[PDB]
Amino acid sequence: TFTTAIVPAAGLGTRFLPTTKSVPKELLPVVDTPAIELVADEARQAGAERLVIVTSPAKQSIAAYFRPAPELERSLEEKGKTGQLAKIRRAPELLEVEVAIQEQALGLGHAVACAEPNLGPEDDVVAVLLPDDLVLPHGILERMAKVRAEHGGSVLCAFDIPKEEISAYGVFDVSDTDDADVKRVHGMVEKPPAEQAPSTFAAAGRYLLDRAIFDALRRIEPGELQLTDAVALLIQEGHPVHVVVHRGDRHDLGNPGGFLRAAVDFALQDPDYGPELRAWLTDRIARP
Amino acid sequence: TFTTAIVPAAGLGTRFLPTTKSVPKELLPVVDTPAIELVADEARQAGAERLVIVTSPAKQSIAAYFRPAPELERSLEEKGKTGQLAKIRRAPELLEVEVAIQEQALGLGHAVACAEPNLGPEDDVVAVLLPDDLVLPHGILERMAKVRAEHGGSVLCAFDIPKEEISAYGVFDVSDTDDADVKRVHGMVEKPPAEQAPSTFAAAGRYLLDRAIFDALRRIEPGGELQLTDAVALLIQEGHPVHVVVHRGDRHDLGNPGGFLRAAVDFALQDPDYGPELRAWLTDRIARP
Ligand SMILES: [K+]
Ligand SMILES: [K+]
Repeated sequence: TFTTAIVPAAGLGTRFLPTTKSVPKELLPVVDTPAIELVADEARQAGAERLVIVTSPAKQSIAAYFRPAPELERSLEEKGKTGQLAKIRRAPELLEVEVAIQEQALGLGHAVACAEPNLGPEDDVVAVLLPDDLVLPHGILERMAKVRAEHGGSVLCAFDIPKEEISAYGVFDVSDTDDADVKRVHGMVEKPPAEQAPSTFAAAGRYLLDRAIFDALRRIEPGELQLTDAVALLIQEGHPVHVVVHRGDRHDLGNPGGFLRAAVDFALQDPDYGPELRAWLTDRIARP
Repeated sequence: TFTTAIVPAAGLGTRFLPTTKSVPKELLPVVDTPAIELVADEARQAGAERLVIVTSPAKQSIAAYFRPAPELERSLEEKGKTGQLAKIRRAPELLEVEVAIQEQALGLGHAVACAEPNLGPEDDVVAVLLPDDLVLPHGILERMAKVRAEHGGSVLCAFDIPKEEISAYGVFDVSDTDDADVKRVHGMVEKPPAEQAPSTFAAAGRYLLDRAIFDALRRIEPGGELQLTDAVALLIQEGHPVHVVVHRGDRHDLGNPGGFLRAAVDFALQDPDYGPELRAWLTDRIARP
């Protein structure tokens, strides 16, 4: 399977201004843990050995997150904070992390293209994880790998969303396969009204891209490089593209509202917070 | 009244690990805005002209937050994001900001004492705001300034907490004044059990300290930790007036992820961009594990 996962992390996160003026969006805590760690863990569990984070020069603190912190570790160990200590050791031990620095945030297609110098002869396919999407539980990339193994080519991800709730998404035009959760991708429609939606399958931020994507990204017309256009070009030129339908849960960290739903969902499942938080929420929602 | 506010911000925020390995606790967003902004804004609205942030070398980034971002401002203006532009211009425009470097987090008293080099002749009194306490609405420091005007000396802040729920706090030993929300401070008891708590007045993280505190912090015995309560006790013993104002409004505690989330939810429910959707989601969510 794939060994390299790419995380595009170039965008400011304008919905979290003013905080994202100074703090990388991908380091914001979900309860106590940054999304960059959550997606790094997902990638590792799907068998990534390497993570290529694409970011801006201002967001290099992301890199330092994945390096050991000797003094802090020694301090926690001396206080007997074994739980906090394990929690800080987790991210640095997940995988080999590299940062591809992109001077200007010019969109997702450009961010993926800037990862190409970090790839090697073994990278026939790369995983891509968008860090604003949490796809739960872990394992969507493993299902996508099964599809790559059977059909070759590239693999996308979809959420199954009713046509009347889908108009914020890219929506796949598809044909059936022998697996109910796997479709062949014919195209994508951006933000269709319900009556024009070609399917209930909404583009989700997980990919297994064949190396052919980099050539496709070089040959698309800018106007910012759209990854969808590069995928559309591959489909034109006969490259197989399938999509796996995620059936489980998801969170959207793209704006504070979605971010808070994720943090609350996770905090309610944690005994350090859950019971007291549940009691507080019960009363709080009964008043303005 | 006071012109300099001091914000102690030297501690890691060990309860927010692993995030605070890389992100200063005081930059974490409440919905979209960091605590450091919320306390700078409070301080400005109480008439501060200057902010002295006490932090470690590794957390100097807090300072950059208070510098303009011309390129970002331009890009927001060109997209017609006038709301977002206003939101990023706010913190740099609030007041003059300085940082005092405290290589080691030796505590609150140490932090306050490391701010003294940033004071000038006109700083007879300083405000101190702990960024983990949000005291709502704005205005507690103005109430404390009234007390300083009447009695001189130094002024603390308390929440009114039942004795069955107060044992996590420092608790004041007090006497009455002619104002029901103003007490004379005799002393403080650290984390009393309910039956030993001398009052229901729990120490909150707002202060108006007379300059005398620095000398007191120089004369008290170190742990090299410098306990601020020991410096205030020394002043009390030496006849320096110390009163406390009882906050009657709301509060949030950003000291741990649980109280942080309560703050963020409380604020998001009042924000039309998020409130209605969030409230409907919460309604369903709390009805299941
Ligand atoms: K962790
Ligand atoms: K999406």
